[PDB]
Amino acid sequence: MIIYGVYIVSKSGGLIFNLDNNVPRIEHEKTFTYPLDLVLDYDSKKVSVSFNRKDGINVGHVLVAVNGMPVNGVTLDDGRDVRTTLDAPENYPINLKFSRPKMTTNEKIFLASMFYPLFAIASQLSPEPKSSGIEILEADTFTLHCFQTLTGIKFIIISETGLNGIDLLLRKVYELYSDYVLKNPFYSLEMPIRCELFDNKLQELLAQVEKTGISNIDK
Amino acid sequence: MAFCIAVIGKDNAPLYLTTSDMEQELELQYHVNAALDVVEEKCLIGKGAPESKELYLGLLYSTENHKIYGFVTNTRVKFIVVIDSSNVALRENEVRAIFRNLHLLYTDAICNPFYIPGESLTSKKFDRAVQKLMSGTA
Amino acid sequence: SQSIVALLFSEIVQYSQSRVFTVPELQTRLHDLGQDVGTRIIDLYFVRERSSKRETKLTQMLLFVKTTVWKNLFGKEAEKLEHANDDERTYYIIEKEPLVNTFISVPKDKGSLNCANFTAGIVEAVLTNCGFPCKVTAHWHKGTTYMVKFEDFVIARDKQMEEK
Amino acid sequence: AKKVNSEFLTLTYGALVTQMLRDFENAEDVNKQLERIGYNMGMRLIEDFLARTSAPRCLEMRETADRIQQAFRIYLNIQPTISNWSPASDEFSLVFDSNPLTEFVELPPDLTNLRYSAILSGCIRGALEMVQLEVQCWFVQDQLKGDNVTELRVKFVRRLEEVIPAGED
Amino acid sequence: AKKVNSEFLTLTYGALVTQMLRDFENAEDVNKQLERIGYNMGMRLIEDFLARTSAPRCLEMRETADRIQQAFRIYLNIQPTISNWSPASDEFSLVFDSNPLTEFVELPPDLTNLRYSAILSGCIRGALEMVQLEVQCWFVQDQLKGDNVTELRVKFVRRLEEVIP
Amino acid sequence: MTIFNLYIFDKFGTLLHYAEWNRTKKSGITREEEAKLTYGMLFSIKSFVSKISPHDPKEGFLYYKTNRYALHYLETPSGLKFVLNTDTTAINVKELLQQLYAKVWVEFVVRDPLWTPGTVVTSELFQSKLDEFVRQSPIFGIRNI
Amino acid sequence: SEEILFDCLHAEIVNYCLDSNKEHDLATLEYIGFTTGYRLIERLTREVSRFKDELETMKFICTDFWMLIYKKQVDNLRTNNHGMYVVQDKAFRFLTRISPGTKQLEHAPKFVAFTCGLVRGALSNLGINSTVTAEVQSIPACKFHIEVNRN
Amino acid sequence: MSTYYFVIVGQNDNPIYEKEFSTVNKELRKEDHRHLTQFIAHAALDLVDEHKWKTANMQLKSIDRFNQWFVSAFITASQIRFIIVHDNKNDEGIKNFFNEMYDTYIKNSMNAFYRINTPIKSPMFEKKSEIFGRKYLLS
Repeated sequence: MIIYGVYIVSKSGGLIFNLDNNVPRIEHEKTFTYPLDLVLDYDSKKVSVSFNRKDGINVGHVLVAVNGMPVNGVTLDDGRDVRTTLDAPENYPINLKFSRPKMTTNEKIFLASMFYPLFAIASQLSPEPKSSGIEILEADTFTLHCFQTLTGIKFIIISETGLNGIDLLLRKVYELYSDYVLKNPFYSLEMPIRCELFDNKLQELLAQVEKTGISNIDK
Repeated sequence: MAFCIAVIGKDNAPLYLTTSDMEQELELQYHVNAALDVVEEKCLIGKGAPESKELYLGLLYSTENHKIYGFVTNTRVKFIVVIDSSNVALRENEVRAIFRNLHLLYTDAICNPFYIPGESLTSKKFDRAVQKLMSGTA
Repeated sequence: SQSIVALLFSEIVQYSQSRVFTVPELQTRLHDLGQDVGTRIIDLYFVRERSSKRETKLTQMLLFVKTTVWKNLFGKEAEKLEHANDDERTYYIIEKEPLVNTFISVPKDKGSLNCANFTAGIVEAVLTNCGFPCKVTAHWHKGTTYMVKFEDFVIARDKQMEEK
Repeated sequence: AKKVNSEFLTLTYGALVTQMLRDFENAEDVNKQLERIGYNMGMRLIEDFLARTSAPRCLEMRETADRIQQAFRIYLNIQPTISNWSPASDEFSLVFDSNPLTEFVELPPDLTNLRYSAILSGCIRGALEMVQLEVQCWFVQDQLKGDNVTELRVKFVRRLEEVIPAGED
Repeated sequence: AKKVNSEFLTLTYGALVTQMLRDFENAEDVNKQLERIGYNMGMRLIEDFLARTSAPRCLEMRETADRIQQAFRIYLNIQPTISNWSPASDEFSLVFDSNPLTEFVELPPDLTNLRYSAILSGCIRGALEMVQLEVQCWFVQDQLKGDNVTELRVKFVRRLEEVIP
Repeated sequence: MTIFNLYIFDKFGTLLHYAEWNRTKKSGITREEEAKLTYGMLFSIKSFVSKISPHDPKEGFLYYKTNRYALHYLETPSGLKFVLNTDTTAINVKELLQQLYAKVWVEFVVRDPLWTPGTVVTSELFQSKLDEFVRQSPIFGIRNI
Repeated sequence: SEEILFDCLHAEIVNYCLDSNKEHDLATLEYIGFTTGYRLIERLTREVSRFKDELETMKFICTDFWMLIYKKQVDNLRTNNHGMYVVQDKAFRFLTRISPGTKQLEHAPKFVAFTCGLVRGALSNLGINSTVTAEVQSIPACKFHIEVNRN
Repeated sequence: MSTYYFVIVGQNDNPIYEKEFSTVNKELRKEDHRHLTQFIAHAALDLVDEHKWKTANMQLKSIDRFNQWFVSAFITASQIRFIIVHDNKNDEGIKNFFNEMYDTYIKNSMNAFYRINTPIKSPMFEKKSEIFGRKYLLS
């Protein structure tokens, strides 16, 4: 039932609200020896690995900290760069932190931006006539459920993949939406909704659904 | 126990080494041993020397200290070893096994793409194949 | 509905936030609206829900008008009443329920004060129309709380009729 | 449950109207101003009435008509009564016997050119526009003007929401 | 009868090698033909190998080694044993006691530079680039050229990536 | 009420073939640009998940759904892509597409000498065999996991 | 599934044909291949005694060789009096993968050479001789038209 | 007969309205009655304020009796001073008459357009008052 994240977007498709329910990325450390079978590749502010995803270090695991010292985009905290640090041998044997890039907020904005067309262009040239767009997009280790307001706003959340009974939960987040837009209808789509009162009401909906009850519509 | 090995083509002989178990065949009948084979195909051939069977020839041809045991394939190849022992305690069963082995070694020399069929057996490998045959069953 | 009133009140606040420039005068405008409400509700409920009989004495009228107004407004009387010795003029009436949160509330950066003052305005109307001119402040202390500064002639008057 | 008393909503509406009469001298301005605030009401009223019930979008006008009468009976607790269709069935009339907003208030004779309860027409407008649906609504008869009961018009000139929820935007 | 259904293949291969070798005098020219023809063949074969073994895709050279030696098991009925890893895990070695595709093709043809397993090298590379793995391939040891074990070598050169959507 | 259609795309993103049975919404776009659009969209979704994944997406994308039809996706590690349209609700079809790949395509395409690599298949046997393998279970509906 | 190698390899041979000769394909494939099959044919129905010569219709031996390689049986076997004759086969494996529509006909001589180039026997119709032309009208239906090396 | 005089006083002591029913004659002297009893209402107010601080009764039937001018007080929750002044007594009429005055006053006080302490010109209220006077005072 655990929800990885919750989201809502506007007629613009802009990400209006992106509360995340605290789902951390995996981490790995191991006392690295002479040049590592991890195939380290520099790609544009990413210091990652392209191959040999061993020991639970995925390919996408971006270098996060070096020898305890943090590493920043391409170089490190102290001014050393990943390349100079790495290819110098006698530093080894050493520890390297690695994990996946928690996409900084702006990147999440970009992600929602690029996704919106897929919603609006979910093969509008469908087989089935006078069709309707996307609503449910299952994926590897998450599943996306969206609730169109049937006119206007989109309601997408990110849940545990193997689950049902979430579209009613979307209806209830729609109810929370109504509750908040009662606040100031001038406080409209144009500005994003960051009003901590409604937001902790949402996190209480989260609190209820973390516990067993998703039956017992109580929010 | 001289096994004058002799594969024959359609008519001519691709490989006919002169070897046995111990060392080379001194006796100077070689070219005229092939002539023994030719007098085979002159009088002993009958209507029989070529057949369409994996050919058991228990002594198609015999003489003193020299006993020919034959074999023929559908490809008209003549396979012949000679029992050059007036008698030794070896019975035709291992001779059949030997023509099995010789069949297989010859046809695995045949397995070469480079070696054109009907030519002198170049393979020192098929050599050592025949050589182990002789060193074993002579 | 609940939510229709919340919406109409959001349009209240927004109309103020439009043709009002700064926050304290916006609270003043809310207070004016509250006076408008009280000015007629008190005379209404003299009869129907207040035993049809007038009541003059201070604390009794305070508490009973509190309750009757809340029953015919939301049906929920204020949760407690404090009257403070250290300033006999200083009384506090405190209700954990804000009228505002029918729509859950405003930005928490620009406007420290909210509808709390508009309810305080209705309070001021009823007090001053009963015979109790007073100034009321809304504070975000222990939830929606209020404080009342009665009238001096009134404060002497009841201080005198503390006996009969 | 609505958890609130009809008179309190009426007093808030009277506070608005009186405050408009004060702040702005003319009835036409205060009326257009309130119609704007009601337009902005509708942008939340219609989504609420959808959160209470995901009604069908539209196959016909009277389907929207009884949807909105349902909504009117929801928040105002008062059952309306649709009537007076077009020959083309496109436009209808809406009946309120007594609006908590409209009632408990009569009008000083100076304000005849004022259309008082027009906040509802604004509500309908904005409600139909957030639902991407183009309609014209004005109170052809109002309880205050001497009309028996408030009567509206609902002129659905054209469409803005398509059959697929992609729509034009 | 029928110990080996496809002993036919090795004789066909011997025919092709001698046909080219007659056509093109140089061992080098036929080396390129063998490499490219292995390329096309491995492109044909990798999709079937992934229809049967139904591998996810290779993101790690230990996985690549297991996959390809499994393909050898299932295609040429041979059991290459992975060995001699790179410190960087790029190189590994495939131990063929009997190159299956040769049964005394010729031990001396009097021709060094004529490498037989180039067909395998082409197949392995073309297969790999179907699955987005540009790895070079060569042969550290080869029985025919005088060795006792024929040993293919591959070293991870580059991780190809799909681009241009 | 058989399947709507079925798509193929190489690891270079080129439409190999499109077979239609029951698609009805008559396309305003000529099919080739549509196939390009769909391949780009699917690539976008791959990037979409590969960024916003909580953990390793081992097989990544699976499929998407509408209220009134549905679609499913299959990924081939060589980079070929499989897409078909189905109804919303019946047994899963991820396995059915795996089977169609491992049998029909690997047989009646790559084992065809007269299909040059990386082009449009135009085999009447591959066409008719696709027709029959679809006619195997002309089942419409997915509810895929 | 060992066939896939040979299907692909013969396919790529169908691909490249350099203009010097049509069929650069020499028959050593055929020669060494029948010798191999006959290593597996270490027994065929010919009597133990050498004189009584029985000939095995290479038609039948062709049936068996297909079962050893082509795996599917030769069907319609029409034969003139002398060494000239033919096989009519409804299905041919390499042309099973091509569209049955009679549109791709040229690819046969690579097919028909493979049934040539098998050493002869002295007694005719003994089972091994080969010199063969093909006339594939329908795609799956190869038509290997036989001509003995003799008359 | 009895003379008839009603007065309405705002919180800020504003005389909101006054109503008459007496048989019409010597209108100047009836205006003299009006101002006579309005200043009487001022003094009677200065009295009835502490009188209401004493008793929160429904209605203060008597506040002063000028021996020809009679002061009857029905003060409201909003402290709206109401007085009937008459040369003759009729208690039963006046008690529920001030009651019904208060009632129709509530009715016409609800309208948002009225603001505290403001004269109200609604002739509907005039005829409501007249009907009450014909009911509880006049015959």
